[PDB]
Amino acid sequence: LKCNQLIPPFYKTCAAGKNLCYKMFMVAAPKVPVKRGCIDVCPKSSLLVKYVCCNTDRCN
Repeated sequence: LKCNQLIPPFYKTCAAGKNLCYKMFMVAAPKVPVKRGCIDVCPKSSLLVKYVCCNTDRCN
């Protein structure tokens, strides 16, 4: 799996174990992403942090 990330080259091949891509948002600023990359499990969202995860190359 390959996921998009904020730092160049803007994408990265996930190590074994990480089969999900994710994007993290901070409330009162959804338009702007805070973190993007590979992950093992989709973190639970809260009132202050939101997570969106997908499982195909560069889907995040």
